[PDB]
Amino acid sequence: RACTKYLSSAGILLLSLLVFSQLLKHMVLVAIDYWLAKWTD
Amino acid sequence: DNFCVQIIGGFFTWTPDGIPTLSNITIRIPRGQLTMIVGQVGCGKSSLLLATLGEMQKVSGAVFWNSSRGPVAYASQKPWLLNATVEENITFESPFNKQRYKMVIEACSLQPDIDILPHGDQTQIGERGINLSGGQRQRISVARALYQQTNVVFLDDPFSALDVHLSDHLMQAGILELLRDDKRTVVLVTHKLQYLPHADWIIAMKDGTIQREGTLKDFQRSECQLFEHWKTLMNELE
Amino acid sequence: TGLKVAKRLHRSLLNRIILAPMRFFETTPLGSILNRFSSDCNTIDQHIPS
Amino acid sequence: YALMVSNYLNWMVRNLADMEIQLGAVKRIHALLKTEAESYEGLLAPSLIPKNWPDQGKIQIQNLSVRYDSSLKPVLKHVNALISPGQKIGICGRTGSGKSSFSLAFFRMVDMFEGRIIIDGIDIAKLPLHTLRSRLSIILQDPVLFSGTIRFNLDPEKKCSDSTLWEALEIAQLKLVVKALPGGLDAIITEGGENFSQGQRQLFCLARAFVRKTSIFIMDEATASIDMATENILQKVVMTAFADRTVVTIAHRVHTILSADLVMVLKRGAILEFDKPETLLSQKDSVFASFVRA
Ligand SMILES: Nc1ncnc2c1ncn2[C@@H]1O[C@H](COP(=O)(O)OP(=O)(O)OP(=O)(O)O)[C@@H](O)[C@H]1O
Ligand SMILES: Nc1ncnc2c1ncn2[C@@H]1O[C@H](COP(=O)(O)OP(=O)(O)O)[C@@H](O)[C@H]1O
Ligand SMILES: [Mg+2]
Ligand SMILES: [Mg+2]
Repeated sequence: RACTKYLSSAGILLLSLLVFSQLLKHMVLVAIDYWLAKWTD
Repeated sequence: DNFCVQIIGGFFTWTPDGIPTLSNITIRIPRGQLTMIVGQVGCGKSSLLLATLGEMQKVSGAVFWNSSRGPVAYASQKPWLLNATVEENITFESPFNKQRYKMVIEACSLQPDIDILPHGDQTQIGERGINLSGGQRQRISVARALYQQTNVVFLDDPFSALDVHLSDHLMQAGILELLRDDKRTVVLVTHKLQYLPHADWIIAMKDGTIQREGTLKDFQRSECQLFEHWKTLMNELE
Repeated sequence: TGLKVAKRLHRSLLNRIILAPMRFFETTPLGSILNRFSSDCNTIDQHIPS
Repeated sequence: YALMVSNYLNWMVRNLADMEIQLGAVKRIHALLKTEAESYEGLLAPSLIPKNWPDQGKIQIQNLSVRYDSSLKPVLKHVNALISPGQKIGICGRTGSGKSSFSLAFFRMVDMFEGRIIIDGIDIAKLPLHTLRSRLSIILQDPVLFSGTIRFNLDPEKKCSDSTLWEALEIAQLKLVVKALPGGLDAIITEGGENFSQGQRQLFCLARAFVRKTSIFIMDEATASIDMATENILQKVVMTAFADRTVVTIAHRVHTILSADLVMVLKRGAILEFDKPETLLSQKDSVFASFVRA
């Protein structure tokens, strides 16, 4: 509808790429901090 | 003294440092009388009206007010309407006085218009309100000018958007009756020459200067060409 | 994403306004139409992608 | 990561509230985006339309009744008239008699819920709106000017030469005024034409219509803001310059249409009288005679 105009104007590919890339970047940062915790022990 | 406005040698410019749009302006508007400014297109009429009000930069001459100008009831050629209602536009920061309000409504013949619209006399006007006809905008602006208790009324073409009957009734009931009984200075820029017999004073303008300033008996002898030209336009102008 | 939506929404709004009838322009105030180009478009171009 | 919760829980809630406010702006733009559009397609084929479909300017009006919206009072009721090509039609009546909606009916700016306007054998409801509105010229009573040069206001698409623009300005009594300006045709008109008078703005709009050089002119109370002296010479030069063109002149002053071929008197949206002014003024009880006498 009117609230979902931004998602339809962005398109499925660009919006899904944004969400997937942000999620992958933050899980990579979590993995870096976990490996730092394992390294410091 | 016996005059309301007076200009001696007034040179006025719209631009800051340009050619004077008005030159050698010499007017003697009487008080309590009807002064009519007549001329062609772009000949200085609205410019003279705003040069008395101080809205235009003066290069030379003097402007005298014997009314320290004070308020002047002004109806611009383009009608200006506030975002408030019909009643608030006509009253325009004034006490209500319903007996005068009915007379101003009947003089402008705005009574059939307020018998239409979703909330008559209370409908929002202008931006964020209902759109009016151009004649209705003109008559509400003129009703604002006629309603106030101001000694000076300035009207700049109030009959441009109106037909014959509305202009005739506004001329008779509004200008010749409502304004005359208050002994009110009326300065009326018009292109309708049929109302020249109802004028106490006539200021003729031509290319941003005062061509001739006087009564109709003065124009019968001082300016024979312009008098006969007026008679040709409207088919002995007493 | 911000550039793409900012281009497409203004193009669609400008093309849909000029085809709307004059009854719509008389009924709706011009401030309501113009504020979409002024403020809402400014949010979509600048504030939303941040 | 707990310190990041303490820093970012507030930032997440703040950005969520902000994002709701931003989606409000997107919502307003979409609500304006779903507004209905006029039907510019047209039922008639573009090949059926000739290159000059107002070939001579004949106008037939058959049982026309127009309104502005559904469930609204028809501002014209059963209008029926014929206009031979090259004829001058003066339209007169009191304010509110539907005579500006008559002018808007030829451009399909009003809801013609019944009746037809056949121009040169072609119903205009079958035509595209750009096709209909590009071959006809109208002069509104209220002038509308845009910021830019005089050349841009007269010819925004730059489809006409300087001689055509000067002829349009000379007919509209603006040759001396525009020539006195130092730019000439490049003289800047401000927003709304505030550097010109009301009469000069309206003469600029008249010259804006004189550039187009169509076959049917519809002058809807054009000379209302103009003084009588220059209105008479403007009317004379418009009559001489557009002698072969059908002109529908709506009269702010009735004495201007005393030389017209036919006079349409409108009373409350109905054509009460449609005849020559010489026969119309011969009748003592005719309303057009009351317009001329008073
Ligand atoms: N606001 C303005 N800024 C600059 N020039 C102006 C302005 N108003 C008028 N002029 C110019 O000054 C001259 C006088 O215009 P003015 O306002 O006196 O018109 P007017 O006589 O009331 O016109 P009309 O009777 O056609 O409505 C014109 O040549 C016009 O181009
Ligand atoms: N934009 C509009 N929307 C709705 N009704 C309108 C509009 N313009 C005019 N009308 C109606 O048309 C009638 C006047 O017709 P109009 O052609 O304006 O007469 P005139 O030509 O004498 O000004 C009025 O009663 C008014 O209600
Ligand atoms: Mg003026
Ligand atoms: Mg009208």
